[PDB]
Amino acid sequence: VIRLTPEELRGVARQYNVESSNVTELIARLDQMSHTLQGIWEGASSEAFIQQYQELRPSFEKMAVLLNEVGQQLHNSATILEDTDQQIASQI
Amino acid sequence: LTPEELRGVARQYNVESSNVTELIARLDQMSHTLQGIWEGASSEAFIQQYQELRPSFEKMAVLLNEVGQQLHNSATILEDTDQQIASQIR
Repeated sequence: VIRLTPEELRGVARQYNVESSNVTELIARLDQMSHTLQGIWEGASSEAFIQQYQELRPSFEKMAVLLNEVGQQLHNSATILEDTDQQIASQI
Repeated sequence: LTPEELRGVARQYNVESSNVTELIARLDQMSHTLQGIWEGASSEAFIQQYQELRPSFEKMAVLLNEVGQQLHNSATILEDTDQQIASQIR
């Protein structure tokens, strides 16, 4: 089992915030790709993609919120852990 | 609109498709790591949200790949149809 450290937690917090950014960047790119697709195909092939895409998009925004909330709580926990460790270390 | 245009758009869709798969794989590992860091109801609620959203990500990667394949398909059809037409007229 791992004896956890504040740097481990901050490392993982940064991954969560990075992946949140990757999600919204991806959605932005797919939003524009949808417009491109609308111009290069006829209406029905385009309408087939858009309806499914727009059904899934809100779950990507939910993922981005989740990953940032996790990132934030991991940073909070890392500060708590550093403090806990320092309290113990100082005591004498 | 040219087969070249279509192929360029096709690969954008294929790139994003694999970006989504690759993201899911990173988040899967991260979720595992997170289970080792925390316990208690707040962490359980976070993990249950990730599990609830994950299926949407798998579906998106499938959707994007299909579009990419179809754009590739279109490009070829147009290229070959145009070549055949050029031939006819000559």
